[PDB]
Amino acid sequence: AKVYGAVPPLGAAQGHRLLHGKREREGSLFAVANDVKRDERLLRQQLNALLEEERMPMQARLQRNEAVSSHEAVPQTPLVDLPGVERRRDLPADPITRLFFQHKGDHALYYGTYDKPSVQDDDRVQIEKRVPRRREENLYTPIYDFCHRIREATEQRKRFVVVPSTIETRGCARVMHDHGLVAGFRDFHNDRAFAVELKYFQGDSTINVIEPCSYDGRTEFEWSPKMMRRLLNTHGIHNRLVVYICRTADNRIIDHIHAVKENIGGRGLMMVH
Amino acid sequence: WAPQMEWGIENTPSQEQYQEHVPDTTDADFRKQRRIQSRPVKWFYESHYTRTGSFAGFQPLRFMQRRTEREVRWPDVINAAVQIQKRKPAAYIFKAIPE
Amino acid sequence: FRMSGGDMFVEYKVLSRDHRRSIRVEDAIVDPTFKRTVLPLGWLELLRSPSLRLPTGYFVEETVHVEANAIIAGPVVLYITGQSVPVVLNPYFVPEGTWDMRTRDGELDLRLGMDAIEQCTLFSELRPGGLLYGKLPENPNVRRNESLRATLGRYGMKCDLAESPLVPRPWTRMRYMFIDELQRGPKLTEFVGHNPRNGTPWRFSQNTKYFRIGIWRDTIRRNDMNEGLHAHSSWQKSPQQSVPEVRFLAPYP
Amino acid sequence: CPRCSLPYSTTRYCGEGDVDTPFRKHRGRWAPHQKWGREWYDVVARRAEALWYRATEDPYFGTPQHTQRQAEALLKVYVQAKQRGKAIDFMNKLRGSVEYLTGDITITTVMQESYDALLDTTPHPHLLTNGFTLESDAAKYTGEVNKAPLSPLQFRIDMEMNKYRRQQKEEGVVRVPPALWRLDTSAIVPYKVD
Amino acid sequence: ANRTITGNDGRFSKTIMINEPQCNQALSAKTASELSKEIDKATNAVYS
Amino acid sequence: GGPGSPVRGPRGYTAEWRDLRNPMRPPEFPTPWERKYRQYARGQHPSYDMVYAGPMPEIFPMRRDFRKPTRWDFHDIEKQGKYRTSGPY
Amino acid sequence: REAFSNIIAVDLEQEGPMYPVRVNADGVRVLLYPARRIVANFRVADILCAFGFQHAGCRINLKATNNPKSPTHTVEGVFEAVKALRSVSEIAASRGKVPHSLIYNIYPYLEEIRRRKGMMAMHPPGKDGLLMPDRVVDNRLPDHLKRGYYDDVYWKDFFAGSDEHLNEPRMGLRGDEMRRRLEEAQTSPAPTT
Amino acid sequence: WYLQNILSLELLKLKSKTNAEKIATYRSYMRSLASGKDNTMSDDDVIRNIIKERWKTLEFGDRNAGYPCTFGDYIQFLNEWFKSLDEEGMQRLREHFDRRIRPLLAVMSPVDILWLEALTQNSPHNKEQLQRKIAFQTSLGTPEFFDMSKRLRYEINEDYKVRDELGPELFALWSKAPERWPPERLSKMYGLDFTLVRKILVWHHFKACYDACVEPDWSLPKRLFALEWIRDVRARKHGLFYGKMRFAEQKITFYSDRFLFRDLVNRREASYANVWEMDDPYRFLQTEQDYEDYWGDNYDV
Amino acid sequence: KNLNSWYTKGTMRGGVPRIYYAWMRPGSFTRRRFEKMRNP
Amino acid sequence: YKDRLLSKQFFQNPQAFEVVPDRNERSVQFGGKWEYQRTHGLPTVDRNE
Amino acid sequence: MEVYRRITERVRGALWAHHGRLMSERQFHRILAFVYNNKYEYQIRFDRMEVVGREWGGRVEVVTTPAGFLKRVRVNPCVEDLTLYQQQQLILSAYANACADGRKLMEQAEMNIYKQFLKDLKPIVMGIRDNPEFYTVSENSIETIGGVLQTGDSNNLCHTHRTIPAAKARQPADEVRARQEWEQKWINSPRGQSWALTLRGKTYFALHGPQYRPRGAPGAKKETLPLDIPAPYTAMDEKRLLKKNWMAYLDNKHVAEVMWTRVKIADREKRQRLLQETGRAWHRPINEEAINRW
Amino acid sequence: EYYRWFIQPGRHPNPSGLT
Amino acid sequence: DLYPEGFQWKHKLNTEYNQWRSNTWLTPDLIPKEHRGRFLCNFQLNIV
Amino acid sequence: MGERMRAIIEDYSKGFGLGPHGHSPTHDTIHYNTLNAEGERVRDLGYTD
Amino acid sequence: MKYADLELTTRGEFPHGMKEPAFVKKLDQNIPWYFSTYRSMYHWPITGDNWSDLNEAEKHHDLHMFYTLAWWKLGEGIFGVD
Ligand SMILES: [Zn+2]
Repeated sequence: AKVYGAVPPLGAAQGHRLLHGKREREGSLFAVANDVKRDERLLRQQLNALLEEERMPMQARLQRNEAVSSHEAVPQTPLVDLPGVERRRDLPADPITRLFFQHKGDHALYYGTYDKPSVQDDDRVQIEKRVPRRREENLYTPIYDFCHRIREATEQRKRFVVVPSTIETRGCARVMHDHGLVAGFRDFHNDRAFAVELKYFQGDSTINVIEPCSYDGRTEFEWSPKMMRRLLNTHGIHNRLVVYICRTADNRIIDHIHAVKENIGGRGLMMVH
Repeated sequence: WAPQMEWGIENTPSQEQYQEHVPDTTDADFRKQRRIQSRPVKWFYESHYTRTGSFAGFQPLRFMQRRTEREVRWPDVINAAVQIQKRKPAAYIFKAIPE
Repeated sequence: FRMSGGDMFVEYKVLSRDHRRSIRVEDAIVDPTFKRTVLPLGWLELLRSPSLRLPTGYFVEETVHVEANAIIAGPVVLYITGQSVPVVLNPYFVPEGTWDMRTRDGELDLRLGMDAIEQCTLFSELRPGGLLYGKLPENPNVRRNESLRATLGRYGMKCDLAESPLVPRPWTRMRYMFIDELQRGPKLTEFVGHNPRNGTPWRFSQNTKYFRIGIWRDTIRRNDMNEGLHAHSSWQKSPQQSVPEVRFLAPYP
Repeated sequence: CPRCSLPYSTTRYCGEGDVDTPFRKHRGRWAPHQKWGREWYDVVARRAEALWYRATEDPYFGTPQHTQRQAEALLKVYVQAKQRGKAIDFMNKLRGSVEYLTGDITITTVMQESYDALLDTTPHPHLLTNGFTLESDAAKYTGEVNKAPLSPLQFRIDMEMNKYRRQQKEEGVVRVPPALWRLDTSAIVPYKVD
Repeated sequence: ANRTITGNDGRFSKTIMINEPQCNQALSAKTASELSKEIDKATNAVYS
Repeated sequence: GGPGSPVRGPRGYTAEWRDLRNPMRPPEFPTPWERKYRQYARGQHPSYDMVYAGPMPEIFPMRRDFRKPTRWDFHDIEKQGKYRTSGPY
Repeated sequence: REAFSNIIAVDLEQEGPMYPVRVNADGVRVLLYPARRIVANFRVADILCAFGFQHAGCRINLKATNNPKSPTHTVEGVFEAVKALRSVSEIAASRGKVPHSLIYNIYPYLEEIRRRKGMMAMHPPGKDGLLMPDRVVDNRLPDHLKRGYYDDVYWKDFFAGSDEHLNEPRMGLRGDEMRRRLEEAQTSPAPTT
Repeated sequence: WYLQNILSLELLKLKSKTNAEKIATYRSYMRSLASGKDNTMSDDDVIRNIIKERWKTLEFGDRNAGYPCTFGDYIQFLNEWFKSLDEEGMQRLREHFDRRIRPLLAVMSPVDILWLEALTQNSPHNKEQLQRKIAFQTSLGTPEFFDMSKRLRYEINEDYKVRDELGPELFALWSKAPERWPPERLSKMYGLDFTLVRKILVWHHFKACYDACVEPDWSLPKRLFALEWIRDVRARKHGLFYGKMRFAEQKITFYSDRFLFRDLVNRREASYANVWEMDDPYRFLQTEQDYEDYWGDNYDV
Repeated sequence: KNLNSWYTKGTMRGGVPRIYYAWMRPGSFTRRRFEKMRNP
Repeated sequence: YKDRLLSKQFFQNPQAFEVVPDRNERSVQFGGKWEYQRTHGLPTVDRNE
Repeated sequence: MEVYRRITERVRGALWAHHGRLMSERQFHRILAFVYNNKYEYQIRFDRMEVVGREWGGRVEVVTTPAGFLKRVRVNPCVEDLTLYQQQQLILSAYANACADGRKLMEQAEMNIYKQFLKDLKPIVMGIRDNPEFYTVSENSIETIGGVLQTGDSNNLCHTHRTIPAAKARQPADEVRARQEWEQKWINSPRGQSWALTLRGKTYFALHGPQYRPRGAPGAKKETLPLDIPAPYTAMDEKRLLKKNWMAYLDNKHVAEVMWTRVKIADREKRQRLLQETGRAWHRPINEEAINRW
Repeated sequence: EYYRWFIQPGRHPNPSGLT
Repeated sequence: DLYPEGFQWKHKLNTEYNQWRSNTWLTPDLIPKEHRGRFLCNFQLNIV
Repeated sequence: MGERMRAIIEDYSKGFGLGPHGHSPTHDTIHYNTLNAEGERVRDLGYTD
Repeated sequence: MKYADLELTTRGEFPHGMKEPAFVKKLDQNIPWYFSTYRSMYHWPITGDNWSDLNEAEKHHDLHMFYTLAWWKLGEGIFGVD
């Protein structure tokens, strides 16, 4: 009749308050009140800590587990390494057959901006920014023209699309690539435009429709978390089919799924499915 | 365990069911599709844990629905599906006794 | 579960209600004489798991005399190796002063109680002919000396299982097993009403007033397609009538 | 009436004279008195079964272990509702109960004699019991006005024949007993009537 | 994370490319660990 | 408690470095933790998500649902009249 | 006949669309959207019920007064909208992603991978399971030995009338057995020859 | 009539085969030579056909006439037997009904109205006219095609027949110890999908319990479909409905084809002391919510 | 908590019957073409 | 094992061991509605053997 | 598993090809299930036992199970003076040694399992090969519409073998009954009683004494003759399938044919690899006259 | 209620119901 | 399952199945050639 | 009827195994008995001992 | 078993359910929209574990099965060896 997991079967010195059953000794009414308050505070803190541990996400749990696993009793100091093993390697490209040259990151000084690009990829044509001609005409936006160029290329059954290069457009392309609606994308470090390789399935196109949220840059739309969750809720059934792009206050272009997951609301960009 | 669902065949009364009065009999009820209904106390013999509450957060489509519109304009006789009634008799009966 | 020396040696594990802390015993004597199981007091704090449902480790924590010499704490879950159903208990925790459980070098002399036995399949061993029937305490309603055959004959047993021709064979109770995928395929399920689990699968019969004209038209002009509501009825000009529980993926017919 | 618990002589409609009658709504119709039958006997049996289950399921009024008072009340319900096989199975499960093994609940002679009286009164699925009575017009089919319509020795012969048929169907052949095998019919007591 | 292992995934075929032209495609310890992770992830993918 | 709530705010070894110990080293207090919970707490236990469950098959056939009588199923059509019958039930 | 030639069908695993689909057949704008119940005009709702949809809503040209409005347009617009519907499985395949509702099929694979620990992972240390026919063996025997080979272990005349087992099918047969076959074969064309 | 025809097999006298027929049947039955005649049938089949013909030839009418028993006597005996039937007999009768009549009720057609009437008709001349017309219809088509009994001929999954499934696999070996036989071991016998093999295992366990005349484990289907039971409970909690979740009411989400890697590495690098710890039936339950969703069905636990 | 009830869905069309699939399509119920190795 | 199995079978169907059986219905159970959790299964032999 | 499945598929394919008989799919999978349960029981026995691995002389000791479950670790205090990475690598090496010992034991036990499986499968092979109508042809023989031609290929070196005697009624049952008669004669011999009273006789009667086992004891109660199931004379599943439905018969025939073709392809590729390793076969096809000339 | 078991369904002896 | 099996049973002909369990068999001329012996369910005609 | 019979006959009469070229009779690339080459070989060889 | 000599002159009609109805040339109500637009209260199958003082579904099924077997002569003689 042996047991496991407990080296001492029982504690001779360790007893119980109820087992002792000694006469209750109270210092005073103030002491009783202080004891009640401190024990209820301890219980509340324990409950809150337990709830937080339950609510801790998987990423945090795995990071904490790895940290404690690799923990050392001594805080080891960093060592000197080679001149560089931490540089961000440039993405591969073919110099001969290319839409644009993959300009390396060491020329960040030479790089310009979307409005005033520097002279590069002169062998190719340059995408001119859309500009309204009259007041009545809608104020076009890079998101709008990117969406319409992608839609037109999809309808005309094209492979590569040259689209304007902004942070929001690159984030939208990255999200579409993550969701698989786009075969791939590449941000050649050209100030004006980058490349997107489309995807087709069963002769038709895997992208059904793309629509920018706002036609004018003058009007700006904000998406509340409830308005985002209404998209997920489809007459009582969870639905992640249609994809919505939002840009938050942290300059992080995400999708409505992650926006709902972290309970944040950013400005909308486009709807694609 | 399935709770007692509201807006059912037996829960709803006659006017809410068909906008007409039917006799409320414990037996011989062809309309309610039952033979004999001897009625004990609702939750006496049944186990307590089997009683899980009730649910009424929906719309009774026969009784009340959103956007009550006419199904088809012509003929004018037909109306929304919420109204299912039989033809009204003419000169039903008269009572000689004053009362 | 093994028999040696005339008693049942069972190995099990006792775990907290949230199944965080667990202590497994390799051998325990199944003793029906004890009303409820007894555990050492030292295990109280080694099984106290302050979960969220229970702010304290145990829902019930009181003191009893078996003078207030033991602690009743629980609930605590218990998994017997030979049992497929967990048993939840409120065992006695006894200090060393009232009772020393250690007997040999590493043996705690833990004996399982009647409350734990009656909740698992070992209760069947308390019936006549069981292993614990000989160790049941003296009572006028049980005589351990007499044999199982004698007890069953007293209760009414005359012959063995289904020896008489009148009683049917026990193995003839179920001659067939109904698995849809192994014969005739799945079922053609329909409904009339709001929801598939709300309406009924019975389509209205051929006697409906809205269907009689269509049925008559079909009977007259059987060689054409007649428009109407009669197609919704269970009567169809095709030999396969639309009735509940019809196998439509079956090879034949 | 099993439905309304009203006497048949004084009342004809269920729920007459009762303030809290659930069988009479505001614009409903009176329900005629129901006559006793095996359907209502089984209704009462099922109500008793539900009560027995709740007696241990209820955490407020229920007891951790059943009571001999509850057991004898259930036996009284069964005998008064004339549930023969149900009472037999209840008695067997009472014998097999854990509380019976512990001896907390004991089987008293009043329960034993009530069970015996129920068994005698209720008709038997195969044989005949004290409840069965001799009938007059059955002579048209039997031929004997006094003797009971069942021969125990013929029933024994048919039982042996059916046993041999079962053996033949089970094995495919039959094993012939030796020529010295004589059928035993010493204890076959003829049906003696009152 | 260091943009040394690159991946192109079709409907069913996954190609993994090592891109270390500065070191003549030489793998460090961290690079080799990441490459092993990518290899045993792409091989153990359902539609691979 | 979401982002709309007001913000919570923010050489050697610090004070919280001393209590942290490598799990390889034996624990200070040998609490008999369940092995399954130990694996599950660090995100290493094989996760049996509900999505891995497929259809719940019907083991035994429930019963035969016979055609129950209704106002639209009568041998004679005389009792199905606009003055008497407005629907099956 | 034209309807049966142009007949179509939809995937009913979803019982209704999961995304708004907007089309126009002959200028009539038709929108089909997910809904709790079948909410639409009587004719298009009956068309959807015939299609088997249970959670859908169809709208043509907004308010009914809006032109064009004709029964042919009403039928063809809703049929075009239903035809232009993409199923969830098809959308998932086009995106190249595994649906949430089909990953239960991998559970036996994962279970077997987890249960391959220990002895189940072992293989015969020395045998690869493939064996080559290095030598050629024959067990054919002459007819005289075939007749008497199985006198003891089996019954006498084990190869009695077997056509494939014996070189001579009728070898070892008796008069009645030969006569049955010959009589059948000769009395089938009794009056012919 | 039932006793003297269906029962009382001692006086049944079938045809006695000659010596040559006995020799040939012995050869064919003991060892089958290829291309042999398959028309020959076993004596059990002959007896079953005899009983079937005896049932079929029964026709009601006047007792003094050629008809053995009348419809009144038939219904009286049937009603009295049905009243006398207890729960066990009623269960066996329901099993027989589901085996025999229920598929016939499902597959019956109005074209067989006259045959269905002739099943227990009162023998008019109209039935004779209908039989002559049915003979004409048979001449038009095929008799064995146009009859009720042969409608249910072919079934899917011919490899695993219910006749073979009636006998549980390693029944005694796993009955001695249920702990040593998790469902994986028994399911290794079959080559079907997971749901099908689990259904087969549940059916085999229930058949074994019924044969042994012991209480079957009603929680065994729960333990085999523990993931399915939890999924259904949580689906009923999320969607305000009661029943079994179906495909049309399931969430739509698209994961990457390599989404399973995180769980796959855990499963591939998991290690266990014993094998019962590896294959315990409660490994699906981790938190108190899981335990509640699993054990919320029975009140005792 | 998804107050939209799955139990109360659809409209009663009177006596118009419609099929509802249990788990999957009857067309993909059986896969003999791969189980019995009938594929090219 | 034989006597354990006999006891289980007798407590399941006591009518099967009678020469002339009586009516057999199902009555109440002393172990609640889930007494199969304690009465189910064939008798079990020891794991050491 | 893999090897056992290959063997069973080869057995089924050969059984269908040589004698035109069909094995039930249930019977096919039953053998694999028996092998799996045998491995399961071996694992059940092995998890009880324990293995020890040692690293750095005796500085590091790891106590595990043959499956590889960590149970105990004992480490000399001097090892803790080493850095964490070195300690991790030492523990990993000790666990690797323990895994190596467990692998040795498990592979020996699995060879035992393989021998048991071959012994169980013996009756089927002997019944499909030991019948008077069974023959094969050399693989290098040209096959045509009518029959197989025979190339020379050193026909003097080539020798056809026969595994069945022309003597009447020679069977494993006859061999086993001869063995039983011989052992009974030895027991009844005058030295037999002395040998039976000797410890050797006691051990022999304890092991091969099934008729002496009391009722209720595990194991067979008698020694029975081996299985005699000849393929060309016993109907297995083909007649039942043909009588029931033709589609299932055709499907099972197709499955058997595909399995036989697959095992033949496996044998051909193994022979090709052996030839390439020997050096008699080139790495790329050079002789197209043996493929395209048909 | 026992009259229906001894009558021809088509035959109605007195549809009027008046003597 | 983009392209499922369907009804791969040849125990009866396509025309036989159409006759047994379909309305389309009674109107051979209306059904086109490509859908001749394919349908297995009764159809309702609604004339708009 | 003709299509069904032809399909059944072809399915029953199809061969299997490995031929003189060591490939399956229905191999994707190579073929066997092209233009009755084996037929004319058997015609010009025969079976005469 | 109680028995008395009685004769049931008219047995009845087979309860198959597929019988040719009495045909009407003119329908009383010419509107077909009522059938398509009819609605009724929901039929909840199970409410509170489905407990009744008398079993409804089981007893109704048994009573249906009794006369179904009576008209199908216990389903014996129809089937044969397959
Ligand atoms: Zn009353």
